[PDB]
Amino acid sequence: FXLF
Amino acid sequence: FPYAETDVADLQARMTAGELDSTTLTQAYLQRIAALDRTGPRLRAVIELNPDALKEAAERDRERRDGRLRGPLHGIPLLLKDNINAAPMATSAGSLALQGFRPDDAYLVRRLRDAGAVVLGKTNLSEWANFRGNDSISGWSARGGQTRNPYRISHSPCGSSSGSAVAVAANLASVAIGTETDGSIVCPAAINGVVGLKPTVGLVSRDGIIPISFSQDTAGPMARSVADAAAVLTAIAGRDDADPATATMPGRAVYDYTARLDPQGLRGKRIGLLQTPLLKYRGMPPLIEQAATELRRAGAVVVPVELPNQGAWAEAERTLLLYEFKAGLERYFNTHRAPLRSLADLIAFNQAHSKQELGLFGQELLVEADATAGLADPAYIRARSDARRLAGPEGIDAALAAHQLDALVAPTTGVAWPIRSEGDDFPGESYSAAAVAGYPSLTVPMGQIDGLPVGLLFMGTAWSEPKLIEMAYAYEQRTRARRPPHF
Repeated sequence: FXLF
Repeated sequence: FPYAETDVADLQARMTAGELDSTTLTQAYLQRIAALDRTGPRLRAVIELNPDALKEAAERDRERRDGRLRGPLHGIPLLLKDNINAAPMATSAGSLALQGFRPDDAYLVRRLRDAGAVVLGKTNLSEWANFRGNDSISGWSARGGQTRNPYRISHSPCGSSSGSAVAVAANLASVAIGTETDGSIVCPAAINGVVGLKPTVGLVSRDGIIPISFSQDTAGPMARSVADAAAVLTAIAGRDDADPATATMPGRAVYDYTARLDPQGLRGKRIGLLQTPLLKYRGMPPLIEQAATELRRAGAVVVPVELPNQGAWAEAERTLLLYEFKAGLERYFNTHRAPLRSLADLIAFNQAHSKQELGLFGQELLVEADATAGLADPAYIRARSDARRLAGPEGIDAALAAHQLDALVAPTTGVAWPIRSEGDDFPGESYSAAAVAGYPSLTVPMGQIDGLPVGLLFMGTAWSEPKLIEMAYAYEQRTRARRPPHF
């Protein structure tokens, strides 16, 4: 906030 | 490789005809893992091998010889992302803090084993499913090192489900299981040229999985084909008392998703092509244009649409993830009696082992999460509600309703980027709405740009997995765009  | 690009149903048919057994298939994958993952291109997709893999395969073969088959997955070898509990292997989430932590099987793993699947081992992932620090590097963990994209080893495998996507793309196993909170299944799936399916939150139990968010988290299948993904979904879907989210499913039944593999699945369907900047990504126009054409020729109506509230949930999602991460991780540590019992303990451990854990990037997300006030905070409650509402009812659902659509489609993301000391070079996404809404999404290979895979994303409303599989399968069958990586 990406890709967790 | 004799089993390269071979579907689960085909492998099952071969074993059923007595032309192949589980031990042979299992040992074949293990030999390939040794040659491509640990050595050669050193993909580092597999973080730990299951010491009992051969024993399991041998038992499945004995059962078959005795006429006691468990189902479609009997004797099929698969891999599990390392945040999913699976004895007797450790479950570390890629961290050195949990190197010797070996909890019992997660609910979905118990279902897979009962279905007769053979667990080859665990796959690498961005440490803590990438919820650790700022400017993180996808596919990297202290325990597993750097997973690499098999299509170009200098480039990123994306993530958090990095190893699972790479293992499937490189034929290191028949299928794999990954987890997604926001892009972790579909992004690495697209980036590595395979199929990734993120189901509706509540379809598959999250029990026994190191979490991030109970509101958005879900495990999902990763495979080279939609048919293989559907076979895995059929095995792991189901209600579990340990996961309240699974009790919210309307009319749940013993559903066989492989029955939805309809080659005419696009006939009469209405699809909305999302209008995002991703359509203009370098080299994308020709690919998405051809995809729309294939969908139309298949019998579907394709109309350009814009997603209402696109990205409006950003702030709310950040808040809910930070609050839920602390609450969920600490509950997980206690439930499974991990060597660490608080987020504070983890932060302290990383500082004490800064050389091995914090050499590439920090742990700012862990630090911020530890400072959250808890799930009773009005701010969190409002954030949780706003995010779900903006992405679902007033987002995906509003778009579907506006043109009476069955699904929304768009390029999943851009292509893999070179792995560098700096953070990921994120090109963009079109899957976040589904992740935040807790709705299903599925990516299917659509082609390549300069040798790197690009995928087509399908998103639908809650519980529309049957419909999405039908459409994705129909698309896949007339395109067959997946091309294995060249080593």
